[PDB]
Amino acid sequence: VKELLEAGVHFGHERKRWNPKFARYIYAERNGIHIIDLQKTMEELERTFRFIEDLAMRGGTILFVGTKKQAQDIVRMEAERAGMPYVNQRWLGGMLTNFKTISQRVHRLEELEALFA
RNA sequence: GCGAGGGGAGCCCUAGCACAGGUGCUGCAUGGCCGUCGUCAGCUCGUGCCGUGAGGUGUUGGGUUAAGUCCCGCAACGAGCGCA
Ligand SMILES: [Mg+2]
Ligand SMILES: [Mg+2]
Ligand SMILES: [Mg+2]
Ligand SMILES: [Mg+2]
Ligand SMILES: [Mg+2]
Ligand SMILES: [Mg+2]
Ligand SMILES: [Mg+2]
Ligand SMILES: [Mg+2]
Repeated sequence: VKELLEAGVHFGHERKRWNPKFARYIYAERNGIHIIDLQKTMEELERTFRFIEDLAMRGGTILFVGTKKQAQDIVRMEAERAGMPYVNQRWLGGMLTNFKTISQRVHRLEELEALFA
């Protein structure tokens, strides 16, 4: 039961601050705000979830990234509640593209994890 | 070797020979050691990112220190010669 739970308080967002390539997903500009098409979210939802379903059961990994302040914390809840990785404070340059190197910092962390206890 | 002592074994001489010797020149052929900017807060590298490219970013910015000293930020994340 997704559906009207979306209308819940989760439809529409910003205004005249838009990217016009996002025009297809918009239902209207009621009250000078861009109300995003409720139901197209649903059509995008299943397709997405289906990719996650597949990815999940294949034992793969999602990386959760929310550094904007309202998401900061609700990201680290759900990611831990999924045993998945998350990036929370700052996205660093090349966490992915220079992974090997940024990894060496994980490597260092648990050398110091190893000198507290 | 001879029972009557001649054969360049050390050693020492003179006569030749290979050589020694040169604080003669070139610090603009050099090593090394030194002076010097300056004990000044700097100079870089790896990988990533940006640029057709030289290169850039990091090392800019805000605060702070004697200090590229530390801090906060940040397409950078770290490191090395320095600083201490
Ligand atoms: Mg950062
Ligand atoms: Mg000279
Ligand atoms: Mg010299
Ligand atoms: Mg001279
Ligand atoms: Mg290129
Ligand atoms: Mg330092
Ligand atoms: Mg300074
Ligand atoms: Mg010192």
